[PDB]
Amino acid sequence: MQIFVKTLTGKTITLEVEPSDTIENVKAKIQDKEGIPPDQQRLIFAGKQLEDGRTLSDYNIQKESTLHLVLRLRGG
Amino acid sequence: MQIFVKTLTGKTITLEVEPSDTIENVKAKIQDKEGIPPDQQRLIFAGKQLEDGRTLSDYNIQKESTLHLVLRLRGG
Amino acid sequence: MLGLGASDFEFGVDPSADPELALALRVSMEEQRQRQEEEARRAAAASAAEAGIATTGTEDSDDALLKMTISQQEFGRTGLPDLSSMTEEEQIAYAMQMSLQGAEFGQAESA
Repeated sequence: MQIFVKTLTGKTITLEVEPSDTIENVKAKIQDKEGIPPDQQRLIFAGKQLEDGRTLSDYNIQKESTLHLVLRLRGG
Repeated sequence: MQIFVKTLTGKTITLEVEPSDTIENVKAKIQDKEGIPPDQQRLIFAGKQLEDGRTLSDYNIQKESTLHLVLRLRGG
Repeated sequence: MLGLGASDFEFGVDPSADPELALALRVSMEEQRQRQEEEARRAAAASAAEAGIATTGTEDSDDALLKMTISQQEFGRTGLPDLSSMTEEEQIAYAMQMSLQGAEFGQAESA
């Protein structure tokens, strides 16, 4: 199933995944397409941040599901 | 933006650079001023070794930013 | 394998294996102390002279120009959806607002 991931710049990405894929695996897919590190990515859906150990089914996600990816930074 | 680079002898150097300059490029600049090889130069910002592939912006380095420079050795 | 040797790693592991890396991290800790002390002391002096429990008079002219001038400039110009101003929760407030408060279906959409 291809899911859509929208960022904070009016941009959306489609990734062919499955309901048994881990969030860390999804962040890695976006890292290969956009070229951004997974550690600097935050997947949020239905007003809930997804864990890297949990999968897409743990948060009730289906095909063509939209997600909110964010970019985290550091200071020190 | 001219940045300042201190050493292990109370010596600071000012080099006109930019936030998109690579760390390897900065090491080459100090190599032309102090006359020291870049392979023997370690850039550390507030206790953070910079990567030769990364730039100064990757470490939030702004103008007049101080950088702790160190001297590396070849085995020992 | 893991490679249990000595030359395989003796510089990019810990500062204890190099007096230049051990002193480099010690010089950085000292600088952070000046910022954590000069800044922690500035707040300790403003609180001691807020109720009157020390030997002070009126020290709020040089910093007042630094705070009043930056308080209106840093927190005054804001007429655009700047993303850098939104933190991880502020940016999340926008992504969660459309995910939780972003849906037009109602009980009249049979398609």
